Amino acid sequence: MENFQKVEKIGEGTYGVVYKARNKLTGEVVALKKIRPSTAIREISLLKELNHPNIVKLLDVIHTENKLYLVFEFLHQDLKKFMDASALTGIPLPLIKSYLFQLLQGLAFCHSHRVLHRDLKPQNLLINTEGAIKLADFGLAVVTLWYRAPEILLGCKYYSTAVDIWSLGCIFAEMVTRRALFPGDSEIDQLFRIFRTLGTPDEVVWPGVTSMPDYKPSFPKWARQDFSKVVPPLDEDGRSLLSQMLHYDPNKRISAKAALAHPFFQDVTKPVPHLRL
Ligand SMILES: COc1cccc(C(=O)c2sc(Nc3ccc(S(N)(=O)=O)cc3)nc2N)c1
Repeated sequence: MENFQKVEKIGEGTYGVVYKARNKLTGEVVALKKIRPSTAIREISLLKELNHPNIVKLLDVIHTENKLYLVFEFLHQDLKKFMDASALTGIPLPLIKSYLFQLLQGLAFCHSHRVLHRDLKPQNLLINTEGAIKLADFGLAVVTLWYRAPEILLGCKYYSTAVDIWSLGCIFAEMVTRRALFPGDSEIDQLFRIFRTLGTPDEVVWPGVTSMPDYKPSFPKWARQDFSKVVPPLDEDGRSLLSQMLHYDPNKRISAKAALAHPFFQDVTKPVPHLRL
């Protein structure tokens, strides 16, 4: 832009690059995403009116000279950085619980407004010094596949809100164990890592799975591993909730609204994180 002074590049998605920038006139500090369709533009408008404390605010949309700029409120750190910074000691359970609860509130909100995120990952979950966490970089209707729902990997053409619950479940597990749950480095490796842990799905647990676009009868048949080995440091309420967020059948997978009512959140609080900026 010309009305902006780039302070530094802070990220890059599969459609654009994001910079920390300052409004040369107002002096406000923002996150500016630069991207190099009636559906999109209107899909974006909807995003602008999507206001919730757990959703990064989209301030302005500027279309000029073969470039599309999205101006967002700036947050100081993403969850990936915070997790790395917390790798030696781990994020305290109360904070993990607070973050999960808040993200579920944000998803409950977008989902009730028929908005799907589609690409949740630690890098697009942003945190501030007051203990909040917000959903950022919504996806429109080397890329990381670690948080991709199985139905996407199996070729489903129509995503449902369940894909976001799956991604969030993977992130929840990662915050707890301090290791990515399914770190695949290809679509098939991602799929098979999921199968090796949760068991190769079949018609019993996932009606219709064998008729999905990319399903092959030749997939290996792995037995489901004991769930207590998956996220050991997690108590039973947490494990129960996670298992519901990771159901194979999108229709059995717990909703964000239902997840918010899970016993795991009975004692939820809002701790302040120790952030090094
Ligand atoms: C492809 O476009 C994207 C991708 C992901 C997020 C956003 C986005 O809206 C952002 S990023 C941000 N600040 C920030 C991010 C990471 C870090 S770090 N690495 O912890 O030092 C520090 C500050 N604020 C907003 N609002 C845009």
